[PDB]
Amino acid sequence: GQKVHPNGIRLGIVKPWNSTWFANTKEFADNLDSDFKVRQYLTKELAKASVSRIVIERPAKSIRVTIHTARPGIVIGKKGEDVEKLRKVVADIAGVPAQINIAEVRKPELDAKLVADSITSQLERRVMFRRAMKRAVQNAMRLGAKGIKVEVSGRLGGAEIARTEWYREGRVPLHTLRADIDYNTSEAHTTYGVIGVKVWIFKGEI
Amino acid sequence: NQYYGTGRRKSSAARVFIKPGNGKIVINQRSLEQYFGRETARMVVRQPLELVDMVEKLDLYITVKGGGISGQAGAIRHGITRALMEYDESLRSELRKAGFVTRDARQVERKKVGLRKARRRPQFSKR
Amino acid sequence: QRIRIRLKAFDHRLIDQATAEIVETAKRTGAQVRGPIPLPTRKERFTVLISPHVNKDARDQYEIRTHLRLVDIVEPTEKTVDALMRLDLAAGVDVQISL
Amino acid sequence: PRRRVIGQRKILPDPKFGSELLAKFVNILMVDGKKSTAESIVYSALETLAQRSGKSELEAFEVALENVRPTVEVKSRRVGGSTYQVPVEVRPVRRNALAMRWIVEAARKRGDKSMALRLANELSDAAENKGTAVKKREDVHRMAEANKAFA
Amino acid sequence: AKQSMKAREVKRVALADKYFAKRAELKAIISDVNASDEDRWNAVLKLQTLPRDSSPSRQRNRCRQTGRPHGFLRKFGLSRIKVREAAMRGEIPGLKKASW
Amino acid sequence: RSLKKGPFIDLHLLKKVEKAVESGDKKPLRTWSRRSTIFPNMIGLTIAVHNGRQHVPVFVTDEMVGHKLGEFAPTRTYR
Amino acid sequence: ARIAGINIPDHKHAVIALTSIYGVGKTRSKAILAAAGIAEDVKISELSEGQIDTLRDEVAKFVVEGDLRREISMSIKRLMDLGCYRGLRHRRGLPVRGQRTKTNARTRKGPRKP
RNA sequence: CGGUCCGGCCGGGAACUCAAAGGAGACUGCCAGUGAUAAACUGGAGGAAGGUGGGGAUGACGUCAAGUCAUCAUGGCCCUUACGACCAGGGCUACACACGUGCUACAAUGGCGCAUACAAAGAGAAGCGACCUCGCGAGAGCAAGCGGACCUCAUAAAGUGCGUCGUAGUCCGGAUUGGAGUCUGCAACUCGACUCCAUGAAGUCGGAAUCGCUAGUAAUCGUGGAUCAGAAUGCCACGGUG
Ligand SMILES: [Mg+2]
Ligand SMILES: [Mg+2]
Ligand SMILES: [Mg+2]
Ligand SMILES: [Mg+2]
Ligand SMILES: [Mg+2]
Ligand SMILES: [Mg+2]
Ligand SMILES: [Mg+2]
Ligand SMILES: [Mg+2]
Ligand SMILES: [Mg+2]
Repeated sequence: GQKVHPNGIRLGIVKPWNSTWFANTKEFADNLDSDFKVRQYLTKELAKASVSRIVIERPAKSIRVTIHTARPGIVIGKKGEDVEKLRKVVADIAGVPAQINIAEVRKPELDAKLVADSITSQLERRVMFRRAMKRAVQNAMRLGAKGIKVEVSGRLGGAEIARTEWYREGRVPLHTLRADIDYNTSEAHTTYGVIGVKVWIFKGEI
Repeated sequence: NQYYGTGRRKSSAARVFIKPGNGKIVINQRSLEQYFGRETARMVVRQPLELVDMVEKLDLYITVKGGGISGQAGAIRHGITRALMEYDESLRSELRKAGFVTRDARQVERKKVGLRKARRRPQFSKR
Repeated sequence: QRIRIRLKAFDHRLIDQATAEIVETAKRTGAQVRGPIPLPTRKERFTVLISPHVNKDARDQYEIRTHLRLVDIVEPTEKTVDALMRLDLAAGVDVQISL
Repeated sequence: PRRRVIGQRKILPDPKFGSELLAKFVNILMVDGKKSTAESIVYSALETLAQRSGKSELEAFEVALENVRPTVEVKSRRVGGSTYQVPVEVRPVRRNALAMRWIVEAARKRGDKSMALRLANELSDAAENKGTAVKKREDVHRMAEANKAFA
Repeated sequence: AKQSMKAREVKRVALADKYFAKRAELKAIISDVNASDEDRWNAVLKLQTLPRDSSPSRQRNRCRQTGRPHGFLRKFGLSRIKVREAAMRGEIPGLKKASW
Repeated sequence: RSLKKGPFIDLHLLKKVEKAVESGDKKPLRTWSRRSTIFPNMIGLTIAVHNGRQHVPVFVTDEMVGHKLGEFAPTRTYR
Repeated sequence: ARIAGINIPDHKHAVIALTSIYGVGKTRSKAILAAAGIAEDVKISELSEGQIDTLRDEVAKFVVEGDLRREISMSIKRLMDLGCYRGLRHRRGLPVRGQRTKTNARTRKGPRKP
């Protein structure tokens, strides 16, 4: 059947928001489009920079973007070389002054978005989907994941009839709200269509 | 010192104060007869003063907010009984038997998506 | 006279933790502190259709809880005013100063 | 009622005479969840019935109820494609519940000026056993004695 | 929606603040004052000569990313589909699946 | 139907009614303005009112004053 | 009883008895009895000929019965000769005010036929 | 309690109603019967709550090449001085009909007139808009408070008390149409809502057949909201009686 978003259902239980700011009905829409526009710029620019998560908070009349990345060195640059050029245009998009924070993603093979983006970038290089899935699973399980599940949908390997294939190793309790389930998506834009990647990583309870 | 007992049923909330002497009933600065236009709603507040004897033994200053006629009346019934145990505590046995100590947890069920009411489902058509 | 602080936040375990900071900072620097007064939460409910096309009964129901806190400080001591003004509070909490 | 073996809800007695059987009767008459206007029709019909029959408001109801009260009824059962009517002895609780239901339904089908008048004249017809309500017990009787072989 | 349909809305906004915000509002309140000019105003006639797209009522509320004219919510400025997509990623603050 | 505070008329059509009075009656007045209220200064003229495809010519009468020009130009073909 | 337009009002209450005339509803009947100085909850019995003619003179002010029927009919025919949308629908026996014709329009069309 | 313009309204009181953060509590735990001494069920005690206490959220592997290339994204195909683009007017609202979902009815458990008791949950600055005044009215003019447990939308209606109608196509029922208007909007002819006056269709309880609902449910009675310049009998939500 149809499943509930594992990140969405756990918001407030064991999962945090990607937008912490407060606003009234007046500027809630204006801030939400500004949030979309700032994420859009940074995902496009820091595509090779391995960006996993983007957190936006608005202290008074300012913007505080916290870029979660597996490669902070390429994001920061030569003694703030790349942070300064990003902050300069984030302040232009948002209107209010900008402050960018860089959070280091230690074990990226345990991050749903980075695992999904790795499978997506691999499928576009013409790698075998089964090899890409098995490697994603093995890498996660050997690094301490209590359980993992990776799903790839549509025209697999260039095939005419679309299939939905998945690998699962360990425990993946999607019904336990207490459970830490990191869920994310990624789309592989191949020469023969769009292949959707879905990754579930169980890290433990509480 | 005044003997107090809180009583509630549905969205109604009633506060009951007990002081000995006479058989007076004042609800929101009004009389028992002036507030309730139904005698069935008048008899339910008289119910705790049947098993536990009172004709002119004790007075009651009562105030109720929210709900409706039977809601407010039912809430006061629960309050008198709670103020009655506050005064003795040996009256618990008689009040349990009549079922006045129990808070009636029956609230109106929410309207659900896809349904015309709380449970009423829209008319089905095969073809 | 009296300084009225009105706190607004979508998260509850963030509003009363930022409120505790305001109450403590004021009562430590010697002021008369009324509250934390818990004012009613405005539950903005939203019902969106979960299917891109057709399927009218299938829906998603969400809410935005807007928690309210009222802190009234009676003594406007220079030791209290300056202590509260240079306080680092949570970025997701709105502070309304009423003179 | 396939697996779950439920009991029966014990309703509060009558606010006037303290009768549980009358509390069942007011609810049977009651429409659109209007209990206030429901007991108002039942008390006005009882006031006009006992006055025009020789008092005893509880007993005048009982005389009219004893004539409509059925002893046996048919139960629809399909065994081999064919639908057989099996005669079954009704329980004392349902005995009164069917008796009261036919009194209300026959008074509703009457052409009098008010429901307090329609009910009183139906309870008067039932006390002397010559109405639409006693005939519903009569048709239920002729149906039971006919299929007496499949008992 | 279409790029042309999105562009048509930018024009309807730019013309809404140019005229019917500081000029056409002045001649509409004038076409309501009973005390002054009951026949010789021409304000109803000069309102016509102003562009059509300048009226604020002629503007349609569309999903700020896709351009969807249906299923809109002013609170988020997005359509019900893109509201759900951002709500599940936690991109909408304080918004979570409610039950009561 | 509308507020008594001035009946409505299009300026491009109102100027066409003015030009037709002083210069004398011409051929049917080709106009798309169906929303305009008929004034007494129109009685006798031939206004070609659009229906969606062709311009329906309607001879203006005294009883036609107050009504809209689009009432005398059927929009939907039904046979 | 006999008032204005030949009709013979029943021996019911004054306000309901006056609604029998074509051109006088609930409001006109309440205003006619208020102007003539007569009660609304009084029957035709006790209402002498001196109280009847004062109501006849009162009701004579507004167009009623046959005089009103031709006035309604004249405005219907006016729209028809004009050639307007409003008139073309009184001529075709279909809803004039704008109501849907795809379904439910049986009051103006009349009962259906296969 | 002190003071009364008899209004929590003002000093005050933190008792209580309530508001909202944390915490306790219910587990067949106890007792008895049934049952393979088991599981479990039944009944009872205590308890605000008893056997997943009430309601929701939560929808396994998969099934129907089921729905959506018109939310968006997209392999391929097709148009590219046109299948693109701008504009006015029209159409999506047509009407011999048929089916599905609803609203309102057919009435005295009801219609009408006056008097009157009791809610819950929401919305609000390009906004909700009081009080006052004008109009029979929809509204209009003037103009406080309120970004809101403070102010406003907003009088809850069923119900109750009295009076009337008295089984009548009616003081039921409101369709349809005529006349005059109100507001929003550049603009209400096609094709808006609402008001005032008049009109007063069908319908007196629905064939074959068929649907919902097991308790604060059905039935009924009002209230709010999203979209929205304006446009709800739909939808989403709320309590009253029951
Ligand atoms: Mg596009
Ligand atoms: Mg619009
Ligand atoms: Mg009449
Ligand atoms: Mg709690
Ligand atoms: Mg579960
Ligand atoms: Mg198909
Ligand atoms: Mg299809
Ligand atoms: Mg009527
Ligand atoms: Mg069930």
